[PDB]
Amino acid sequence: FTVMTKMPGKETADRNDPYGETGFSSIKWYYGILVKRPERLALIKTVAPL
Amino acid sequence: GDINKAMFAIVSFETCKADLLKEKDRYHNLNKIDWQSSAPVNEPDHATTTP
Amino acid sequence: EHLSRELMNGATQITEAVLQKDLLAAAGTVLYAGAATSDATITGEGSTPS
Repeated sequence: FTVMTKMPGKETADRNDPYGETGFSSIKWYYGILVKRPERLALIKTVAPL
Repeated sequence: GDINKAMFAIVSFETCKADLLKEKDRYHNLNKIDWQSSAPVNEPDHATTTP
Repeated sequence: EHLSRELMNGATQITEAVLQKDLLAAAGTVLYAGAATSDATITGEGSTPS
């Protein structure tokens, strides 16, 4: 992950907002898998009783 | 321009509960602080290499 | 503090859900209970419930 917290007051100051009031917090990540042996994954599809 | 003339100095460091509990007499009011979820992600001004 | 904790928990749940969906999609060996052959043919009613 990559957590980024910009608390309001000194970093959120801007020309459109000289008055630091706004803040945020963003978390982002990459993901992906590689399948080597597909035949070793086994699945059964079925109906489940209520 | 002289450090001897300075009135105050403030420093932020990272510490764990065991360090504070080494000497119990000096430190009080440890029960109120939420050790289980308080994290340094909450405090961005501190600059450190910890993930 | 609470907002950050809930954000992190949501992120972890999303990662796990995506991994599980990928694993289910990339299955190599599959069986269908009963006489069904695809997802559409799977049924509870009939002579041979799936």
